[PDB]
Amino acid sequence: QSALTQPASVSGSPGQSISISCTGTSSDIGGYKYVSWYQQHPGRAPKLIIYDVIKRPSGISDRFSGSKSANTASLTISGLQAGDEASYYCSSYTTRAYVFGSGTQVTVLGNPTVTLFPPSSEELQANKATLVCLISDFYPGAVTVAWKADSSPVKAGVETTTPSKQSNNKYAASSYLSLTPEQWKSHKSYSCQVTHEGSTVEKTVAPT
Amino acid sequence: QVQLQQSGPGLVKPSQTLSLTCNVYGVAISNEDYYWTWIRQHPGKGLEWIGDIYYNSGTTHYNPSLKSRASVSVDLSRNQFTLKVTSVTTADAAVYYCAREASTKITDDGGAFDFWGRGTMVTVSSASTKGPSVFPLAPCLVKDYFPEPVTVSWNSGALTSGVHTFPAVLQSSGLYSLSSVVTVPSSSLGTQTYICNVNHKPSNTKVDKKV
Repeated sequence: QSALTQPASVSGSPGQSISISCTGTSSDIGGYKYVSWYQQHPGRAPKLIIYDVIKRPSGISDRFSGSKSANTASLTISGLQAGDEASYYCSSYTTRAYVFGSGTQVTVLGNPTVTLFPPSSEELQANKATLVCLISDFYPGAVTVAWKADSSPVKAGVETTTPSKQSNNKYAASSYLSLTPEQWKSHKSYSCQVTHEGSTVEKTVAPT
Repeated sequence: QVQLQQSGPGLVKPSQTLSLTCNVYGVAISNEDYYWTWIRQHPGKGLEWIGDIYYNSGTTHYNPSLKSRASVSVDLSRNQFTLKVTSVTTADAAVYYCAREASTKITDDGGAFDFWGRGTMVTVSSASTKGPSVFPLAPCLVKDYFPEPVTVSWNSGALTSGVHTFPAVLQSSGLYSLSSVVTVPSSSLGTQTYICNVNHKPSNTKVDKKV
């Protein structure tokens, strides 16, 4: 099955124009004018943005444009803005079958953001305490979320989800410290440390 | 003008049959300008065309990587079409979308997938569904559910700030937890009611928790 090749990632700053390539053969892109493009935000259904190479369906703004040259089709986004950060897929008719491209992640370049929420009265009433460390808005995607409590590295109950090739949201990450009661009232735990290529944000937040 | 509404279980046991349904509104499935497609997406991967049906086509049009395990049925009086995958394996876990594919022989949206269902996430596991316990964060996090996903809203969509919902975390017990963060005026707290609406479709559980 001869597929459609897209770059894994493309980035630009707000207001710029960017282009996404989609390379097939003469039996798909080059054989037919029935190339289309789709936008997909994380955790949401794809959305048609271009069809018949160059045409916009209803509701799609003129910042999206399509073209093709020989066996490669291109999606151009003008006036990049934060809402354009998303995955983009091309598709083509072939011989009858359809094929999607491998997908391109568009990053709009616009200090990791760390948000700490300590265990609440309702949780602790329910014999369960959870430390909520939520990080967002960092690029590139590699971040290391470590934990400490009592100035002491603790890892008994640490669950961590960071972006990977096999995740939907590549710009946010989560980490929780679940644990038995009174370990939060034992002392002024805790601190959530997050490393991001030399950018170490250790946020200490202690409930009492 | 068209809407596709998907249904079907979010949890299938291994070796059993996945059955997903797509109710079409705005065009008859017998309309010969359109093909009816199923597409799937593994976690973090790209879109994979599974196959399509065409009302006057009895031929099997399937992605050969499916290895002939998927078929389709149509309920015309319900204007509905259903994907069945037999003897499912862990590799069948994915989000499944139904979509309308306009024929190349028509101008409007010709050759493209111009309307999409909202998707159904399918987990293949022998573990049993568990509805969540939702915890208000005074003055919100959803804990100990299986399988994914959960959706969270506030005051039935009438609250939209910021808002971001963060990835779930998986515990050693095999259950998930997550949270979605929001902020509101500090003066309008003790008087206005804040209800979080958590929908865990796999357990068909909806829970509204006053905060």
